[PDB]
Amino acid sequence: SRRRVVITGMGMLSPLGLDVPSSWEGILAGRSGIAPIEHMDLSAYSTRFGGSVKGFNVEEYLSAKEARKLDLFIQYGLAASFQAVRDSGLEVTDANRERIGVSMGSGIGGLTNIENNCRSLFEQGPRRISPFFVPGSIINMVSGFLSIHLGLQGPNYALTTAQTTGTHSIGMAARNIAYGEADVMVAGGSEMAACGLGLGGFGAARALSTRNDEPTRASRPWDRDRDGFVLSDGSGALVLEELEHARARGARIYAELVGFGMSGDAFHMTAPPEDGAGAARCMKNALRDAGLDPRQVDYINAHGTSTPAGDIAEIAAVKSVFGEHAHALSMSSTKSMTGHLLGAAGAVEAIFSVLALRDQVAPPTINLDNPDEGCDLDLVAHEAKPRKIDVALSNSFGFGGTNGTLVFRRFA
Amino acid sequence: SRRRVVITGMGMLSPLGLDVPSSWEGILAGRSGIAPIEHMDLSAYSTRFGGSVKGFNVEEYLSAKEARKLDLFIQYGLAASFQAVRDSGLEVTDANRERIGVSMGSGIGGLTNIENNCRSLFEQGPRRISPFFVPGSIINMVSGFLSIHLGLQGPNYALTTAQTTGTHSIGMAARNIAYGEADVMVAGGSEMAACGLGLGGFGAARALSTRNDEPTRASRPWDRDRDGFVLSDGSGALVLEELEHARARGARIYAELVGFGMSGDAFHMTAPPEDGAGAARCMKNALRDAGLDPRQVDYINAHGTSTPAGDIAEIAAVKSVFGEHAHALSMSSTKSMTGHLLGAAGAVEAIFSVLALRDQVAPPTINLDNPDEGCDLDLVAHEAKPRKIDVALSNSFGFGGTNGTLVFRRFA
Ligand SMILES: CN(CC(=O)O)C(=O)c1ccc(F)cc1
Repeated sequence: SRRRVVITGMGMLSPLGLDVPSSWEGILAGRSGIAPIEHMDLSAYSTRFGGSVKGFNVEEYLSAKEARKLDLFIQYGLAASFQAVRDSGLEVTDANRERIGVSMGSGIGGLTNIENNCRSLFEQGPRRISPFFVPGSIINMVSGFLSIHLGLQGPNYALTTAQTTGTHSIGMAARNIAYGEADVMVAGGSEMAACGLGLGGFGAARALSTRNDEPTRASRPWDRDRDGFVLSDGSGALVLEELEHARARGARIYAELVGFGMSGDAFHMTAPPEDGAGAARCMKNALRDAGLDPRQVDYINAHGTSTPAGDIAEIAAVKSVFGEHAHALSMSSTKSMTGHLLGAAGAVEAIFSVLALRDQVAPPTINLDNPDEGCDLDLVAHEAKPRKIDVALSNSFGFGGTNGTLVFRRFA
Repeated sequence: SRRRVVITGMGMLSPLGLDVPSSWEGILAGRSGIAPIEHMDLSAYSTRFGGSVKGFNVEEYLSAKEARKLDLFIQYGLAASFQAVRDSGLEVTDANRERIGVSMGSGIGGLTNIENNCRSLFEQGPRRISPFFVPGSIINMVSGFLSIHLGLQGPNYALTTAQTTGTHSIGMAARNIAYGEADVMVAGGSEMAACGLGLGGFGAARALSTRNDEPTRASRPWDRDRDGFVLSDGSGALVLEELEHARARGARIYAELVGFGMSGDAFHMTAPPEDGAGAARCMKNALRDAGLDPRQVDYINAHGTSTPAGDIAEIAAVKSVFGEHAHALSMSSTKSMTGHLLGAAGAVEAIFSVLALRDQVAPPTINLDNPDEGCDLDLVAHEAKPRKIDVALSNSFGFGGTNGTLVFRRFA
C-alpha cells in the first residue's frame, strides 16, 4: 500500500540568492535577478543578459582541488543538495544509508566544460582534453558525487527531460518513497547553460528574449509585449521523506507531496499545442493522483516562460482543467524574476510552491503590465498576494512535448 | 501489490548488426564488432578503434529533413524504438495512446552535434550555430520524437545514468507498468560517443584499451592482459507490456521482467569498491524484488567492461550474493564482442539476456585466454554454451557508483 511523502529539507542557488531564504525574500519583494552577463564577450550574440548565480563560493561546500574538476552545473546541484540535507536535520547512518537515494537531473548538463574541452581538441588536439572531462560533465554525477560525499546507497539516478527535468525528478523520487524503494530521496535539478553554445543555440532558434535595453523587464509572462524566455542558472534540491520516518525522528515538515502527473503532448519537438491539451491531461493526472477536487487548488506556480505560444497554452490548460474555479485560484510565474533555469526550473519552483504554503502568500508575476487576450485570471501582477493556500500546483512543460505537475498541500 | 510485466518487442543497432537477429547471430558465433574507426583522423589519439554501427540507413526510419536535425544517438534510439514497436505488433489507438509511454536514455548524448556546432562557433561565431542544435542534441528527444511520431501520450521521460542508463530505463519503465501508471512502455538507451570527444575524453582518463594492433582482441573481460574498455555505438529498445494487456491482443511474449534492483556504491567517481559491495546490494535488491532466491539464477549478463578493477569487483559481488551457486551459474560479458555501448549497454544486454532465455544458450566471453587471479567462475570462455536458463540477470555498474540489475524469467 502506497506511503505518504513529505518535504523536510530544501536548498537553492538562484539569480536571486545563494540559499532558499535569500532567494525567497527576492521573490516576495518582486526583485529581478536578470542582468547583462559579465563572464564573457557577447557582442556577436542577439541576447547579452540572463539570470546568473552572483558570488557563488563553491568553497562553502567543496575543497578547491575537487571543485576545479566539476562543471558549474554539478557544483550548483551539490550546493543545493548539501543545503537541503543540512536543512532536513537527517543523519546518515549504517542503519539507514541503503534507504536514502538521490535523483538530481539537468536539461543540458556540462555544456560549459564540454565547450572548453572542444576548444582544447580543435585548437591543440585530443592530448589537451581534461582527464575529468567525462565524470566532470555528465548529468548523472550530481547524484553520483552527492552519494560519494554523504554515503547515500539508495536509488541513484538522474532524469534529463529538458525544461521538465526538476519536476519529473521530484515526482519520480516521491514514487520511489511511496512504493517503498527508499525512505528518503534528495531530488531536484541544476543548470548552467550560459556558454557560447547555450546562448548561441537558443538564440539561433530565436527562442530567447532580445530586450538587451532592459534585461530586468525582458521576462514578462502573459504580457502582450513578451518576446521569448530569459536563460537562467542555478539549482533546487528537496529532501523527500516517508511520513512515518519523518514523524518518528521529529522532523520539521514543510508540506506534503500529494500528487504527480506526467503526460506527453505527442504534438511538436519545441512548440506546445495552443489549447494546452498536454498540460491539461498532466494536471488532471496529478489532481486525480492527489484525490482532489480541482476547486481545492489555491495557487499554481506556472511554467510561464514568457514565450508567445507557451504562456497562452497554459491559460487555455488552466481554464480547461478548472473552469469557473480558474477565476478563484491565483497563478503566477516566478520566471518573471528568476528567468528560466531550464532543468532546474521545476526544482526551484517546487521550493517556491512549498514556501507559498508555509507563508500563505502568492509570489508575483512582475512585468505583467498589459495582459494579453484571454489572460484574464488572477496572475498576481506586480506584487505578492497574501491569501489562503491549502493546495499548490507547480507545472513544467519541455521540448519533446514532456509535461510534469506536482501537487503540494499543507501538512496538519 | 503489482501487475506483471512482459517483453513483447525488441529493437537494436549494434557493432554486430542493424537488428536483433543479426546482432544475436554475431553473439552466438563469438564474432567481434570492433575495428579501426573510419572517416576520422585519429593520428593524435592513443585509441584508434571501437564498435561502430556499420551501414546504418536512417532513411529506412526518417526523411532526410528530419534526419539532418538529429544527433546520431537520437537516430540510433529511434531506429531501435521503431524496430521494437514493429516487433510488438502493437496498434496505437485513441483508446490506448494515453497508456503508452517512452523512457529512452543516453549516457553522454549529442557529442557529435556538440563537436560540429563548436566547430561552427569557433570558426565563424554564433550566427552559424544550427537553429535545431538544442532540440536535436538533448537526451530526451528520442522519447520526444518517438511520442510525436507514434502519438504516445503516456509517461514521457529519459534517464541519464552513464553506463547504467539502459538498465535503469527498462527497470523504471517496468515500475510505471507494474504500478499502473502505463500499460505499455518503450524503454532502453542509445549512444554515439565513439567520436572525437568520446575517444579523447575516455582516452585522457586512460580508461580505454590502447590495443590498436589487434582491435578484435582488445575487449577481454577477466583476462589477465586486459587494459580497459572498448567504446561502442548503438541502441536497444524493448516494448514492456502489462501481462493481461499482452494476452488480450494475443501478443508474442519473449520473457517476463520479474525483478529490478538499484543501489549506489557511494565509493568513487569511476572505480567500484574492490569487493563489489554496491553491485552485491543491487543484485540482492533485484532478487528480493522478484521474490527469488539466489539459487534460482542460471545466467548473468555481466557488466564486464574489461577494466582491471571493474571485472574483479563483479566476480567478488557474484561470489558474495550466490555463495557456492556462483560456480554453477554461467556469467558472460557480451562486451567481449560488442564493446561498451555506455548508456545503450544495458539495453542491448537486456535483449541478449532475453534471447539467452528464448534459445537456452549462454553467450560466450570471447578473448578469455588466461583468466586473471580470482576469476575462476564459469565465464563461458570462447564458445556459446547451450544450457538450462530459467532465470537471467543483467547487471550495469556505472560512473558515480550507480548500479542497476534486471531479472528476467521464462514466461508460462
Ligand atoms: C582520471 N580519473 C581520476 C583518477 O584516476 O583519480 C578517473 O577516475 C577517470 C575519469 C574518467 C574515466 F573514464 C575513467 C577514470
